[PDB]
Parts: sequence; C-alpha cells; structure tokens
Amino acid sequence: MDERFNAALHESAHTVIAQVLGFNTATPIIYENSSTNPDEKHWLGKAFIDTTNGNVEDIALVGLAGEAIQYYIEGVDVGDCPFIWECNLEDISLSDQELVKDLYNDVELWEKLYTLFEQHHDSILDLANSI
Ligand SMILES: O=C([O-])C(O)C(=O)[O-]
Ligand SMILES: [Cl-]
Ligand SMILES: [Cl-]
Repeated sequence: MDERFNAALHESAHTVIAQVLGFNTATPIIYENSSTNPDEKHWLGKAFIDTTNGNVEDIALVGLAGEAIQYYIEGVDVGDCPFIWECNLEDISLSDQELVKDLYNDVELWEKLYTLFEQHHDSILDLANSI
C-alpha cells in the first residue's frame, strides 16, 4: 500500500494539474501489476487527460506533474529538479517523456508547478485518497 499510495499520488498530480490548466479529465485508476519481472513497478496507474488542443508548455506541466509531486514532497529545490528528472529518466514513463520532451530543463515551469502544488496539494491528496 506504501507503493500503491505513491502510484495514486502520481496519477492524482497529473490529473489535478491538468484540471487547473483547463484540460478535460476523467478520474484516474490504480491497479496491480501481475508481472514477475523485478525491473517493473508493482503498482500501475492510468490517467485520462485531453492534451490534444493545449499549448506545449501546459502539456509539459501535466507531463512533469507525476514525478514532480514526489520532488515537491521530498523538498527538492526547483532549480535542482531538472537534474533530478534527468537522473531518473530510466524510471520515468515514455508517455510522460512524450508530454515533457526537453522542457524539464525549464526552471520557470518547475517554479510554476511548485506554485500549483502549493495551491492545490489538498485537491491532489483528496483525489489520491479516492482511487
Ligand atoms: O503510461 C503512463 O504513464 C500512464 O499509464 C498513462 O498514460 O496515463
Ligand atoms: Cl481543480
Ligand atoms: Cl475534468
């Protein structure tokens, strides 16, 4: 459940940031991985977010949000998030990388994301507690 709640926070951060930026969403889901491969996560998640229309930087904020909520909770400095993201790329999903591309280097987006977390972490927790 310790790892399950982190899978929950991840999808909830994606979802709430998307909502704050005006993107349509449906409630995300959390489910157990049946794989016996030690290199895979045991708890998986899926988000349902319309990123078809949106601007590149807003989509990147949604893409960053999943891993970012942990950086925020753990106290990583905004200016250090680009390095931290790059170091963890092998463990960041390809779909998040597709939404972000190289905008993880943008310290102003990280500053913005942290500000949104500051203002909406309660909504993030409420959603995570419900999935
Ligand atoms: O692949 C993912 O990161 C996730 O399942 C999603 O696309 O919502
Ligand atoms: Cl909202
Ligand atoms: Cl919505």
